[PDB]
Amino acid sequence: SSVFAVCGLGLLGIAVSTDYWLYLEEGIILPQNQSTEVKMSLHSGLWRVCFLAGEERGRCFTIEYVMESTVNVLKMIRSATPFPLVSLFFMFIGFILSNIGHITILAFVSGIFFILSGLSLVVGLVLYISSINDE
Amino acid sequence: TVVVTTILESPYVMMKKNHEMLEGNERYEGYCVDLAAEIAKHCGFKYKLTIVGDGKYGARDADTKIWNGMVGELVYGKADIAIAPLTITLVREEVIDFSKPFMSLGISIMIKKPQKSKPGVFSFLDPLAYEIWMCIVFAYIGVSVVLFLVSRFSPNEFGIFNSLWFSLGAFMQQGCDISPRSLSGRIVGGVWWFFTLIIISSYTANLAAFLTVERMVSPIESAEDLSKQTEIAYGTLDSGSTKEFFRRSKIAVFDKMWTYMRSAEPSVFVRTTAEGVARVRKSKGKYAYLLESTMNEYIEQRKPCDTMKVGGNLDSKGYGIATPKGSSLGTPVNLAVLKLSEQGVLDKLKNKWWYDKGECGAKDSGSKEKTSALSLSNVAGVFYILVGGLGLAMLVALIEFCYKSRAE
Amino acid sequence: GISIMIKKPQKSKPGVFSFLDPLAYEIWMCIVFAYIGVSVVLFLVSRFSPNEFGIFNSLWFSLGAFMQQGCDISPRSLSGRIVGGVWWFFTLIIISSYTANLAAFLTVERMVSPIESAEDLSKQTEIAYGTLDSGSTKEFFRRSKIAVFDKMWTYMRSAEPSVFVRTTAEGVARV
Amino acid sequence: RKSKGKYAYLLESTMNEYIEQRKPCDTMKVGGNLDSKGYGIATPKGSSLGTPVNLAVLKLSEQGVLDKLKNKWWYDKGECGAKDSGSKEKTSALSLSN
Amino acid sequence: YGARDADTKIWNGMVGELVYGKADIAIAPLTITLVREEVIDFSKPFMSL
Amino acid sequence: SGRIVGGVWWFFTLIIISSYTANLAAFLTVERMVSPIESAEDLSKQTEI
Ligand SMILES: N[C@@H](CCC(=O)O)C(=O)O
Ligand SMILES: N[C@@H](CCC(=O)O)C(=O)O
Repeated sequence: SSVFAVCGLGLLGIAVSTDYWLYLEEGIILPQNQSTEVKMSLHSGLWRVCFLAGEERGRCFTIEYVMESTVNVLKMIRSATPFPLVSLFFMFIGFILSNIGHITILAFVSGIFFILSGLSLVVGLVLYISSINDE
Repeated sequence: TVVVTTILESPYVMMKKNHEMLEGNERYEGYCVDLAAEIAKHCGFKYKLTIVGDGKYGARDADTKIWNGMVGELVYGKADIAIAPLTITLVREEVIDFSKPFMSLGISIMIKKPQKSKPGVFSFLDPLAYEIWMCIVFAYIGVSVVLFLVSRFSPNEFGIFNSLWFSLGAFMQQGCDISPRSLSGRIVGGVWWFFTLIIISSYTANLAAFLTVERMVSPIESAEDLSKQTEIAYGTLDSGSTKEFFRRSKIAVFDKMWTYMRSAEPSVFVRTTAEGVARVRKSKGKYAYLLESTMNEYIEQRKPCDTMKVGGNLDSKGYGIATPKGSSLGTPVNLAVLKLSEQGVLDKLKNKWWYDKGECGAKDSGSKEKTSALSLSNVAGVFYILVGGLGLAMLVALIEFCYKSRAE
Repeated sequence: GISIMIKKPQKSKPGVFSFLDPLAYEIWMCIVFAYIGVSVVLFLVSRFSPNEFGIFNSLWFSLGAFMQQGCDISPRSLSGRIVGGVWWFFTLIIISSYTANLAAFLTVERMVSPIESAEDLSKQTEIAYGTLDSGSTKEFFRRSKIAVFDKMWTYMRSAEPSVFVRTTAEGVARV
Repeated sequence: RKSKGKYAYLLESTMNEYIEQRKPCDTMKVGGNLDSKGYGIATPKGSSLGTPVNLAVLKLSEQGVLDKLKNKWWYDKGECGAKDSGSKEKTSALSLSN
Repeated sequence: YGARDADTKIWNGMVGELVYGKADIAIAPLTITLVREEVIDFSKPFMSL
Repeated sequence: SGRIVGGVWWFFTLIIISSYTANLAAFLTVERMVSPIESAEDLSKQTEI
């Protein structure tokens, strides 16, 4: 129960930090099926969004501006941003209060904060996917 | 054989890119360039294709009184015949002796083609209206009360709290381990079971109709409530006919339409009939470019298949050959057009040029359906009710435990 | 007689997970995340409240309630009957959405009519219909005026690229 | 009226907008205008009455009187109720009536 | 309203009250068309149809 | 002897309810196909009216 808490912090910790949440392969087509090469292909994250093919330059920007569909998604990722942050909040609260319990209700009240983080992350993933299929 | 004072356009006159190889009359071509040929049958006179470099169709300009573009070429003696799209205004009649109209257009609306709407959070209860989902909940309680009253004041595990679980047990079809035991408790459990069989088989049935035949709405149709229900950007063209009709608005429903264009920003007008298409084409939110009709059914047809004409013909204005006030070639001109119209050679060119390109509309919308799988965004409201339902449930878990803790 | 030669409609192999086509893969991973997310909450909401629910009998309730069968225990508390309440409403909308689109994949691709005549191929501008060049067939559509063929020659003359092939062996390969 | 949705009637749009605004409102203008024409005040061929009336309709235009008459007999004639106004949803869910 | 028929039977209708010399000025909902152009005279179009 | 009566009646109620849900999803998606006439050329083909 300690290890699942220890492994839980790092895994979402990598995820909320990294820049590989969402890909993109916006291209073209030609007859004789002659599809495309790369035309526009951005990988993306939650805080640093890095273009890869349209300009090749990694404009990993703290999203407020440019550097058309891209920032529009980033305004919708902005709508789904706090829910993995709330899940990271309630996890670390559930993490420390579990170790205090090892050193009563102290272990049990931490188990509330794991499930409140998990139900925060389901609405996290849903609203993130609902934002993408919107765009 | 004098001056053709036309302008580079949609299919009336344009420079086709074969003039990068060819020459002669084939430098500038289109509908009206064919009309140049069958007017030459009667007048005898040839062409001189001069696209107006000043071309900004216009009239005499505001407070400078200089004529603009085409009439800037037509009126000043620089031109005499004006085979082109040229709209006959009565203030233009004050300047120009005309001919009789080719066709007639109206002020039209280029709205963008209705792309599929974004479903909301609560779009899962689309197939059953918002009166039924309130009739169910009061029939839920209205039946769960009658199980209680019957099974209490008669010969009992049916409280209230166990009777709101049988009725919810039957509406989600998940069944029951309680199973009422009188005759008068089985009739309530009976006709409620027939209620849930019809409503669930009407929800599934109607949702199988929304996901097969998807009729769509153009919400800015029928231009009177385009004006009244102001939602979208009333875009239009610039200097030329379409503003000057709305400047002189005396029909009040068009005047309050014009005041909203008078109070518009930043696109009160822009420019360029090609670009005015593009401002609809790329914005796609609210821009509602208010062009002339006969240009609108061309762009709609061509092959992007991405715009659509809502409403019809807010005025009636005509395309007639303009002649600069007396202009002796006029009587060969207009009698020719009459013999083109009454014989139907002008209507023959109508039959030709508006069926040249790749045909579109509902013509392309034949048997071409592939229908997509549901994304998460169609049932995403149920995941919000589901997780949000648990947040209520873990809340009552504290409240129940605190009412057993503060019981002590 | 002049006739039409198209590609035969061999159907496919469907790919053997094609039953979960009417719901996209984001739904089938969010059911399972909400199947664990409900079964854990049912465990906790009937543990420190007044027994028969472990985590293991709670997974059997949620899996029982999702395939709409009648798993046998019941929730018994107002804290507990809400978890079994909203999950019963979740499994009503998802299965009715599955039965809808699988009755919408089928009755849409049952509408789909293969081309069966010349005048059907007149309207269906999707398929490009190019005939032999320098032969009797090109002469037929150019000259005659049955007015179904006038429209067919019209789109054939506006070729993009050249639909006239040049020869029969190249024409069979072009289909 | 008597064919019950089996008979179409091709008539002019200026007449058509009034007919669908009479108290048995069960008619509707289907599509756009199939062409465009115009009403005209007629004189015999080569009449002395021509150019006074021709200069009248020009004057009657920018004064705003003739299009006030376009209002005057048509604006108030939504006495039927205009039930088309409260029907633009065309909703497709089942109602209680089903 | 108006017509034209087998020989001419001159212009059967309200234009027949205007082509025969039955009456002068004809304030009416009469439509302007090209057939009525050549036979009698008209105003400017005061409405749109 | 008893589980056969509950056996074939369970198969009876599977086919009837699936037949009810089919046609109610066939009354609706047929009368949702039904397009009112909206143009002249649509009324050209529709020889009913
Ligand atoms: N035919 C119009 C074009 C410009 C416009 O529509 O405003 C004109 O000459 O004024
Ligand atoms: N055998 C044919 C071949 C060309 C065609 O099919 O039109 C011929 O000689 O005319």
